[PDB]
Amino acid sequence: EVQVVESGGGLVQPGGSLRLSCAASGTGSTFSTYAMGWYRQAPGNQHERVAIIDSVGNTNYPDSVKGRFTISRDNAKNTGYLQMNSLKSEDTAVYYCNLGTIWGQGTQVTVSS
Amino acid sequence: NLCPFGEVFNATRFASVYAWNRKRISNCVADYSVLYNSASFSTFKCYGVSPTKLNDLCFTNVYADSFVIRGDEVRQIAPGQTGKIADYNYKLPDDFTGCVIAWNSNNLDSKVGGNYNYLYRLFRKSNLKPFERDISTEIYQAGSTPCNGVEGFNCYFPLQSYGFQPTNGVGYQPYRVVVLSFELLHAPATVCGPK
Ligand SMILES: *[C@@H]1O[C@H](CO)[C@@H](O[C@@H]2O[C@H](CO)[C@@H](O)[C@H](O)[C@H]2NC(C)=O)[C@H](O)[C@H]1NC(C)=O
Repeated sequence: EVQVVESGGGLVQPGGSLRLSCAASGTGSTFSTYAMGWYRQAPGNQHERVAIIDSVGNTNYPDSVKGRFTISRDNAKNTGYLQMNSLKSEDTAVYYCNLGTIWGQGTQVTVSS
Repeated sequence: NLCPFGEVFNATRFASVYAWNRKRISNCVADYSVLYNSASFSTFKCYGVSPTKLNDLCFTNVYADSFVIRGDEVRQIAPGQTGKIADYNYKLPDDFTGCVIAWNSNNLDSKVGGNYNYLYRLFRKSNLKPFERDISTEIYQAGSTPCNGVEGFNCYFPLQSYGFQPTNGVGYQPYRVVVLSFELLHAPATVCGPK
């Protein structure tokens, strides 16, 4: 059965950087066929898709993070990544990922002094 | 029995934002992963519902509202915002339960010399209530003296043309927006995820 776990999150000072990992298990040779996305949660049950990459590598991002966030994928390691540069206090959130229709519980990212 | 999302998202023509279009979606299977796994959209953002649950929930109906706005106006399509669009054209309630999807349409909705086709409401006596729609074109009284339906001095037409040009900056370029509302009634649910 397919599962995804997020890692690489934590506390960072403003302007710092983080590299999040979305690791998949239970995919056989099939990881490459799914799209994968990164989302962040805000209070009030607000959920914002912050990065998307499809099965051929097409990407997109919302304006709030364009230029600062980059999503990438490794089909041999069955793993994806979100590179987050120039973090801001407003970037504080739980970040979670998806692969096809399977979701992860997420990990906390905190940008503070 | 698959919900007709393509008719909404892939429609050839899109409404002006003051006359935003609404489509009722009911009695079907909604696979939202077609939308939230697409790299076609720069904005996919949900309120009062999590994407982790979208394919696991059932609703009485879902409403799909579509229209064109500026890119830097996409932020106004959210609860608790103010601005020209949210005040006078399309307003979401504080308790909004749904998702907002948007993508740049410069290739289709801009024109050399300026596109006269997309407009927004520039003047109004008061802010829209949530989900209200106003398609009137009454002459707007800007001064103390009444207009009596006659455009002229201090008496303005209420609609303004975006005049989209392909060379404007990205924030000033046209964006197509679809807002999905999820309705729960005390009736049987008719739109469900694949499970
Ligand atoms: C809008 O139209 C596009 C047409 O390309 C649909 O996307 C394609 O759908 C086919 C069949 O599902 C896939 O093989 C392609 O990979 C899809 N391309 C992309 C970029 O997604 C799209 O599904 C339509 N939109 C809706 C809501 O149905």
